[PDB]
Amino acid sequence: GASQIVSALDVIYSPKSNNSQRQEAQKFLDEVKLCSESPFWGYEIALQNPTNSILKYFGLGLLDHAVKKNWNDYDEGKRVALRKWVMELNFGVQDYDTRYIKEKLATLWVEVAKRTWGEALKQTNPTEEQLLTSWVDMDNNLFELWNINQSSRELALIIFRILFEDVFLLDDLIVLKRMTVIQPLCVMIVCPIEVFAIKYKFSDKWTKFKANEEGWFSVWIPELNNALQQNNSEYIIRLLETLKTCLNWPLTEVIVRNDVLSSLLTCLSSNIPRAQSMALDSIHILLTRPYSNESHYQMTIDRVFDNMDLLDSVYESLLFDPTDDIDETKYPIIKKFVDMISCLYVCVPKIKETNGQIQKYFKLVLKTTYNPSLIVSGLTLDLWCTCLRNDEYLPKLEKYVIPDLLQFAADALVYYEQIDGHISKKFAEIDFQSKSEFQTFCSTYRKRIRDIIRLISCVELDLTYDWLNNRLNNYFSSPFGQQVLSSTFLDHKLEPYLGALSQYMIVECFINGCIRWKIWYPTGDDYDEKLDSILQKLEILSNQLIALNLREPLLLKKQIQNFALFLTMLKDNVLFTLLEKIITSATMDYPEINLEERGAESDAVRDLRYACGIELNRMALLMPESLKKIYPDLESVIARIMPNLSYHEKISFKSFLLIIVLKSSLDMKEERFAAIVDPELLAWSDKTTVVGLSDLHWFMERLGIVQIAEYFQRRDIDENSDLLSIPIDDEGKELKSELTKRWQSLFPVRATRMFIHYSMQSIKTDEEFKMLQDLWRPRIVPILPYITRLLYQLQSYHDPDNWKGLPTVVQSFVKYSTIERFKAMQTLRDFADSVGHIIRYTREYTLLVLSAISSLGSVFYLLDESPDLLLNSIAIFKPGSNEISPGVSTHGWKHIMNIAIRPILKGCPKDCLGKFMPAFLPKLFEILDLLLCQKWSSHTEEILEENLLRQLTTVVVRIVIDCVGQGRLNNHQMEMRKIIFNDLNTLAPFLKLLNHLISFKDTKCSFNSILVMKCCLTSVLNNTVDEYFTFEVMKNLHEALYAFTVIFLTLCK
Amino acid sequence: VPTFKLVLVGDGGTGKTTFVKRHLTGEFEKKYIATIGVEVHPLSFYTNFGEIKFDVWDTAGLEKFGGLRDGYYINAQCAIIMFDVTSRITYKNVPNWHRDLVRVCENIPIVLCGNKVDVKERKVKAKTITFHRKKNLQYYDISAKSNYNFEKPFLWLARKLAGNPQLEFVE
Ligand SMILES: Nc1nc2c(ncn2[C@@H]2O[C@H](COP(=O)(O)OP(=O)(O)OP(=O)(O)O)[C@@H](O)[C@H]2O)c(=O)[nH]1
Ligand SMILES: [Mg+2]
Repeated sequence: GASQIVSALDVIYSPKSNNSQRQEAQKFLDEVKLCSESPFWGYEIALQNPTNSILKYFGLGLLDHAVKKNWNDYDEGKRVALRKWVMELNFGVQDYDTRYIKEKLATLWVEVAKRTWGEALKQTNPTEEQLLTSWVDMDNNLFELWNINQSSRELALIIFRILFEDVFLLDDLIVLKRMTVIQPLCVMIVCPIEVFAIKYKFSDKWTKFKANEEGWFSVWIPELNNALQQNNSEYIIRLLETLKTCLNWPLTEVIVRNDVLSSLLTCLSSNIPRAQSMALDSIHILLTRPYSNESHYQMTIDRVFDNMDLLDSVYESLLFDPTDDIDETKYPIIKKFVDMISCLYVCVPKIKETNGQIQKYFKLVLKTTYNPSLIVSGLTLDLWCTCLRNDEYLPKLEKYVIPDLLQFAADALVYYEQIDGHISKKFAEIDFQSKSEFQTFCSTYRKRIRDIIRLISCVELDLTYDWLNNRLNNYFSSPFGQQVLSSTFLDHKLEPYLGALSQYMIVECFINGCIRWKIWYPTGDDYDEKLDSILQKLEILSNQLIALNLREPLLLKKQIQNFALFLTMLKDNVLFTLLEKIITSATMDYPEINLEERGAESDAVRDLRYACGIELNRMALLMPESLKKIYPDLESVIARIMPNLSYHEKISFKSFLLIIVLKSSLDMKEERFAAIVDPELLAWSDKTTVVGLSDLHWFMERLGIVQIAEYFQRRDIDENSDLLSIPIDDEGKELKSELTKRWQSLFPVRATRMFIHYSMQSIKTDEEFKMLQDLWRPRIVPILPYITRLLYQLQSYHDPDNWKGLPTVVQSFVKYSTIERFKAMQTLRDFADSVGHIIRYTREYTLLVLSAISSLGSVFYLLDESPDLLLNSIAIFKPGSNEISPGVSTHGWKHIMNIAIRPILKGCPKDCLGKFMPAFLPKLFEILDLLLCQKWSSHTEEILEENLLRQLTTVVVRIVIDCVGQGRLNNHQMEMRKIIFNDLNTLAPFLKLLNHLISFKDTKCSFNSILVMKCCLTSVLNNTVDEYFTFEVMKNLHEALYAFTVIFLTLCK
Repeated sequence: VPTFKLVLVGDGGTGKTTFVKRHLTGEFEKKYIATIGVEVHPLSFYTNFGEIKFDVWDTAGLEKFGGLRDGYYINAQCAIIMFDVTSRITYKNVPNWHRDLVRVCENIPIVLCGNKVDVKERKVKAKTITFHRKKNLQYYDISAKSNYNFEKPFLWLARKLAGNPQLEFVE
């Protein structure tokens, strides 16, 4: 009895029922759904229980299950009966049927249609019965449904919506099997028969499936127009919902004949927000759809562009005040609208501007660009960039919009995420999940704004130059400008600094635009004097900026970085007048602050000087020849600046001089090179250091741990006390500074690295390379043993067994100094962390020095002691316990292998490769094998340690693949493979290392090692190697299985 | 006090029943148990504007077991479309769930939730979640195993239903 079904449904939908009795009722209803005659019960329920919506929906659900899961099982009679039932239920729709009931009825109708409609057309002259089974009346039935009552009209609209969605917009499996007969039928029903005949030549068997001769579009559009005039909001929304699905695919002739776009524009000007959203989606679809005939496309775009006043009015209507609370009913519509507008610019070249259509369009786009939201503006920034970079548009923009777009882009280049209460934040809480996304988007937005300004400067250089001069003059007269000029340090989180920085980024964009102009201009005869004018204007601008005597270090850094761009272009004579100002302004002293106390001000000054050095060196590399003209004046200037410049920067400027001396074709290179370099490398050969390096205790003393012990004694520090609770004092700060200053110059690793790196940074000819090798060999070869000794000491430092000889007072301090983890110090714990930082920094620079020495080629590799010196320093063995370099961080090994060993291997010359690799690789592979075996033996902070171990393993894998490649090769790998495989002494530890890699827990490392083996098996077997391989590889072990099988089959042969 | 029927829907095995459990009790379930039919769980939240109740319908996400697959959405007043970033299939079915959902209830607020964000091996990425940007759905990365965004969906739905963006939860 149906009453059981009603009771079960009440149990399920009753809030008070517990989930167990819900399960009971649900099991009963599933059995009912699975019963025979289920569709008939569903039809009976739906027809007899019109008042109870839940029960009727359940009956329709039974019918839907029938048609959607049992259509194949039913014979013809059942299928036709199902169709009759669905049609009868649809025709019986009434005003009391809820919306979801109408949706379900439409779904049933569409399902039956998809599975039966027009299947007979695949045959020639189908019989009348074949027409009946194929549902020849469907169009006629729908036309009947359309006229029954208003509810049936809405139902027909839903049927069309679902039908077209499934047939065209979605990947419906049932349609994929019938596209060739469904889609033409849809096109037939919507389009008039005459229009249809043009594209399709099919015979009379088709036309019998059409009842409305003119097609449905002749019905929907008059209905939509008549609803709009009557302001029937609901009916308009439904009609647009149906229409939005059937504008893409149908023949264009019907769209033009009915003047659909006129109706869509009328909807868009209607105050109904749903109608506006649907109409915008529809217009975008209508613009982007594929057009077979271009006359219709021309008519469409002309219609859109002739109604730019209407679109402007619509946009004005959508706008709202976001200060209090953004309106979420209209904000999505604004985003959609502005998205549509941004896609029209591709149509501009095809528009015949009879009444200023293009002007109005571009002004509208600009108006939408001023939108408070950053997403809305970001929609149009790409349009602006693309329009600026295509020479077709530039006449139009120039006459219309460029002078205003420039002003916008200039005013929109601010830091939104840091301004308090900025109007853009209101929308950020809606459009973005978290402040991270908002900041990333703001960065992208400002990038695109800078591109806009750069291109506007490139295209409209004179206009932008006048505008820029006016802007800067007006700014540095404003009170904020005066504060910036009349102050030495600014809170770089507050209005004055941010405003000044925006001005300097605008200046940078102008300079980048001026640079691009050199490439963009068509190099006519007029080019020379134009470029001369640009250079003069840049010179005047630079002199204007210098005259401000800006001192704020962090803004002065940007000013220096901007001036660096000028000199890419400026003439040789003015080059000095600018470089002298750069050097003498970046390296000014700041009495207001005591440097090296690590305060924000000191850090800002240090960054300023470091950036100045970097820019000078970069420039010297880029144009060494130009600087030759003025080189002595630069020598004089830098000598003038040296006294107040710290060592860490004395080096950075001496390297600049060195670059000029070497790569500028300046005469008498050797003596200048000596004068620049020898005073700096001298510290290596100091006899107290040469002797000192051979003792670890002396190394600790120089590091200052003895002085740390004295300091702890004078403060009565208990070695067991928690250092984190003890604060630093004046003596502590002074000792820290003294130690770091003495250490830095005791081991001039940075000076060596800089000089070698920049010396070899670029070479034109092998003759120049030989000249550099001759210059460096006398100075490096005597020093390499000491660099390796330094690295040796830094390695043995981390071993707890070594500092056991130091005073007990400092044991905890040293132990903390070796901590690995990833601001001014305040506690002895921070002091120990800083000492650890000193040690680690020296280690990194020693590795970089060793890597750089490798670039000298024959000078380093061809030596006999290079491999032993390099290996003995890194791998510190201990008698008894055979662990290598005890106590050194896994991150430490990662850095060692990544910076020193891998580049040294990669950088081996092939004429020297004969001597080096046979002596280097054996011990290298042995060390790697022992290392990774020891670390993996031990296998949140623990997860981070495991990740570091996996990183180290990947680095070793990278080294191995560099050595012998993976399963094509290049000259390096081919050459090395000869050494690896010919030398059994190399091969044995190599195979051990490979096997250990294969069996390690990391998936990527093991898989890549397996590929290496797959690429290596055929060569190694080609005696002792054979047996060792067989035994160990087999007992150790998806191409891994393939390699295992190959090994078995080969060795067992 | 007001009671809002919420229907929780999403591809099977995406963590729908774990999420409502976590809100019921602070625990967490390791097992994947296929929910059969629907589980009805009355949730409640306390806010600066009193108390609200979500009568959450936790629907089954598997074709085999969905009893009244879409009959549960009847009279719904909000919904959450749940998918897990760990498998792209569950996200690819989001539009299908949205069709099934809006088809029965038109204008209800709907929240799109990416579950299992705690695991670093997310296969769905920000460049693919633009489905919500397209359907005007509110999106949240969440995890039943981590509370960092475990309350955002219900907060947003409470704001939408109560018509009061200033509503906020307290405990
Ligand atoms: N990684 C991760 N896994 C989760 C999280 N939440 C739930 N899970 C997993 O999801 C499974 C729980 O299964 P269910 O919650 O029943 O899956 P469902 O989405 O409810 O799908 P149905 O059971 O078919 O209704 C457990 O195995 C959990 O490990 C999460 O936040 N992060
Ligand atoms: Mg579940």
